[PDB]
Amino acid sequence: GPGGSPYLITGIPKDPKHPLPIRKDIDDWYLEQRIQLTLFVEALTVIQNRPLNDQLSYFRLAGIHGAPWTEWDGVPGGQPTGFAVHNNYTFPTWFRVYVTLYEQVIYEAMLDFIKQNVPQNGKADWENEAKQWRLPYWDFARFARDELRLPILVTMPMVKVLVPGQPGKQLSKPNPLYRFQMQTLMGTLERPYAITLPFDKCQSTTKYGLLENYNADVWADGGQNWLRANLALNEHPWYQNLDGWDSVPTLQDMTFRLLTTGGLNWGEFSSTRYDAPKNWMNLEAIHNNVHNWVGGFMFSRPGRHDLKLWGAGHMSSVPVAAYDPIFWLHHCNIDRLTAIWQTVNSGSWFNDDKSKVSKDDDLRPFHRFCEKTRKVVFFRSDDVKDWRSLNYDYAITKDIRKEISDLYGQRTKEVYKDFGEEDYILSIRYSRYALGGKPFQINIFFGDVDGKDFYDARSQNFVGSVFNFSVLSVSQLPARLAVHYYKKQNKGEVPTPRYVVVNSQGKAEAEVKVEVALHKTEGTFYDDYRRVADGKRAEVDDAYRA
Amino acid sequence: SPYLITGIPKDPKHPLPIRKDIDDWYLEQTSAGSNRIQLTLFVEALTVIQNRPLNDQLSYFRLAGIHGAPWTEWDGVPGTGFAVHNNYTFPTWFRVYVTLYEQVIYEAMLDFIKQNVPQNGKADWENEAKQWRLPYWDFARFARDELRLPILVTMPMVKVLVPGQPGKQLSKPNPLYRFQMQTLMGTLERPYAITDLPFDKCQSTTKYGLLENYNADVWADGGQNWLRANLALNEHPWYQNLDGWDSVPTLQDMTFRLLTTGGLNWGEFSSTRYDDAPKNWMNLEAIHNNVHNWVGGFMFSRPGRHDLKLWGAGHMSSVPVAAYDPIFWLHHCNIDRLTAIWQTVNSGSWFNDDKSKVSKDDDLRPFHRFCEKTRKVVFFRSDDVKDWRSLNYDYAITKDASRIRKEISDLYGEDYILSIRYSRYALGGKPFQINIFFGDVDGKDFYDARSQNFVGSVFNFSGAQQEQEGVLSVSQLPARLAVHYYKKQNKGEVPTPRYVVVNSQGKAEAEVKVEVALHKTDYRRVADGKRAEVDDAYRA
Ligand SMILES: [O-][O-]
Ligand SMILES: [Cu+2]
Ligand SMILES: [Cu+2]
Ligand SMILES: [Cu+2]
Repeated sequence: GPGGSPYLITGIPKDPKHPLPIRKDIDDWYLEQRIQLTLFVEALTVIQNRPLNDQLSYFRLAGIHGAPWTEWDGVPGGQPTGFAVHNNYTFPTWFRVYVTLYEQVIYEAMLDFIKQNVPQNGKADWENEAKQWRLPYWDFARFARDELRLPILVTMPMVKVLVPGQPGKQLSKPNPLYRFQMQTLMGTLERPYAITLPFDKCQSTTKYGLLENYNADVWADGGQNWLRANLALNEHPWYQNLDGWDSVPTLQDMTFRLLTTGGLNWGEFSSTRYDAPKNWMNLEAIHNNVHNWVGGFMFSRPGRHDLKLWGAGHMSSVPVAAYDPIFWLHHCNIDRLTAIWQTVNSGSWFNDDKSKVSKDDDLRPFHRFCEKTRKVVFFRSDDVKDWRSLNYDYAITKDIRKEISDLYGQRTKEVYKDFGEEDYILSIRYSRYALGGKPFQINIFFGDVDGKDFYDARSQNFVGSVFNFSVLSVSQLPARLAVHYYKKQNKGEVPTPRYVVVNSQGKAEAEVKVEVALHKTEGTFYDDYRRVADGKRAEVDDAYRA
Repeated sequence: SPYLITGIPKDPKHPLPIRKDIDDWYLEQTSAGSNRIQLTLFVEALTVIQNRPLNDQLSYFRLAGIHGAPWTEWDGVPGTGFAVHNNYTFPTWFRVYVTLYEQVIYEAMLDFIKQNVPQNGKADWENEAKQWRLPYWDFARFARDELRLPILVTMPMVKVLVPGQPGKQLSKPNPLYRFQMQTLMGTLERPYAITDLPFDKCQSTTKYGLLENYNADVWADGGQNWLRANLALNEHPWYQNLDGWDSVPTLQDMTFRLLTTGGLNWGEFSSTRYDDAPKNWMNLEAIHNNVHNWVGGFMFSRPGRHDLKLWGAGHMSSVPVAAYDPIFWLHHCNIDRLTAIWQTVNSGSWFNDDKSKVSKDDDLRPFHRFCEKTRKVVFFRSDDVKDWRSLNYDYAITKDASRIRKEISDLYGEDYILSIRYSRYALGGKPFQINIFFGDVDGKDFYDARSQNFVGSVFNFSGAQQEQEGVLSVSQLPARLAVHYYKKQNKGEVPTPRYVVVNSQGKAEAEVKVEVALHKTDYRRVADGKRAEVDDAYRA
């Protein structure tokens, strides 16, 4: 680390005046504001502007996750793969430490900002705010203040901040949560940091900004299509856009199921890794879909289209997702979901034969000082079982089942209530390597598939998607409402789930194996699943075949 | 002042330099090689101009302020805006305005060279400054299968040279991407503050970025939704999106028709103005008005439930603030170019008819020039800019008239047409959009090419209030292809045009009457249009 010593990750140091401060919902935090906003903007701006040799630079911190796969804090890189854990049971705990690192670095930069900028009269007051600040989370599954949305702050190119010593003075500055921008294309950074979808041709992170058939200089900064991201985040079955039907965002239904379903062991909950389908709704699968929906992954689509609903961006891409500032807010909420699930599943910690094996893994590259052995070591999962050992908390884990229902279950229950006491789910199992490491999206349909439109909620008969953000991998989709609509159109027949595997060119991959099945139970989930139909690959138009 | 507008001064090493297509120019600047000197000059000069203070009348703000809000003086002329809309001096007033912008930028380029270029490189940089002219945006040309905003306009940053540091290239905010002030424009010092659409709450110009039901802080900079603007620019009948149907962007057909239809007088060509025929209602200003709408967006909300949100408003749709968006000038550069083309193939038609004749001698306030006969400072008049080359610029397409009709055909190439006659003040001066349909109108979707049976639109670029007495506005739409499809689907029935008048809230203004008619080829009137009702939740 800096100074040639390991960087010890502690979380923000304990101050008895500041007992377990909470990580707040970033929309709530923003709306209530403004010293903490100022501190966060100014500190993160400094961190983003730090040199590439500075290991606490935003680029280097993002770089721990994936590309450009260099060392960090003396820990060799070049494994290509990054330090991040994906498709394994230490997914939640590796990221718990990662998110704490980011938060700690920000806090330390806040302290430096105060020392260099804040007059004597205000220093204790600014330090108090730095000490009470924690990294906000993005609640991707909560309705914004009828729909899910990206954080308000993320959709603002500029932000007004205080100017210490100039009371009332405010200045509008570039918002470091809107994008991460470098001084040149990331493909041309000094060795060994070059990033080399045309991500090499990006200077800034983008959401849905990268499309084929535009000048390559447009990719330098493809912009933040936050409206398109919001639309994706609100994915739901296609039939729900017809008159006479109510919609439910699939992401909120999934998250409510995740938090409320009992009986999963840690290995089931923690990861997509697969080595009963009812238990395949897992944290990592939901997190993977959100990555897709925020960033976009399709660069192109075959044929002629005036309205272009595709476009790719950093959040969909494992190697470069960590550069988008929303990455950290996303992972802060994944940490929060982990803490919530831990709270209502108190005994289920690396408790199954498969995850037990990974419990003791070093969470490289993150260092801590072991007090018992007097050695600098790597974090291990047990070190962060209690997130409060890192000196943060969440309001929801301060005391939880009613909160979960209030935040994530109202609309699902409101709409499910209109239909019979049955549940349906879709099980999805695939290999993350079926396209040679390349990402892909699995779309499921009930009924005939439009051979030129097999993509999203506007696609005829669309039920839902599973994103391969990249042993097998599993996910699960709600299917109850989509089955009801199908049955009403088909004399009560159970639909055959039809699936298309879509690549980044918007083309259907015919040799990617996906095991899809529909399962039914009597009774609603939020109050015995049997398989009722086997999936089948759908064919698409010849011009849309990979 | 007075600030004498002359165009860029003549230099014999630079004979009548052309205003280039901005995509061609951008590609020349960035592709031929690394010596992107004009690109650097334009970016650096426009940045300087944009950062000048409000009390500098050659600041970007004040130049844009000539057109509309905040309606102040300019060049000692007391300050509705100075801009001419809905009159036959529309092309000439703007010809001078675009020249002012070009000249101020050129002067700033010279200042940039004096400040930043070493003595030994001054001649090279001056040469490029003297060759540069304001590029035009060819809104009707297929971008290098679809019409598009300029490449450069869609780029948040642009790399520029640093004079004296070869290979010291540097990425800088692109002043063509947006105009950004340091504070919200509703809070500027008096008398400059901008105070239906929350433009007072913008710090930056935006395309489709203002939508209801988002936090107001989002409006400070609503972004540049250039993909959405491109979609609008490629407006065409709804049926062309059905499987098996080729599409043709209406804007290109309109532009082709404008340039190639013979026999218009100046009053017909120059303006939407109709002073109390239909074949001759395809005019320059109407096309220009639709392009404003398509670039900026004018609808702030939409009634009802919509997952996909295709609305959103922005500066270019709004008369009082459109000039702040840097693309405004590029648009107007092409409108000037279309005027020059039309003049070239209609060379006797210049304020030549008893309608436009009286406007010929209007002073084009606030623009000053030096009179050589009286040795006096006077206002520009239309006749002064009849030959645009007197302002020391040209266009490639008019520098060689010989092949102009083929060039027009290459770039932009029974009949049915739609005639549209409307009052700009049908909603007291507020903007609106006239959408025309063949067939049943969807009561919840009556907006654009995704709306069932949509055929085309006419945008009222306007913004206790009435029009000048005896004056209305006209536009024309192509309808041939749309009538073919409608007949094919409807047992050969000639469609009755159905129209909806949409306001900035996405609601239908049921009390607005517009004269819409369908004509067929000598065109005969074959059907009169009728307003269509929409859902009750969508009615104004
Ligand atoms: O996983 O980011
Ligand atoms: Cu992630
Ligand atoms: Cu105007
Ligand atoms: Cu205009």
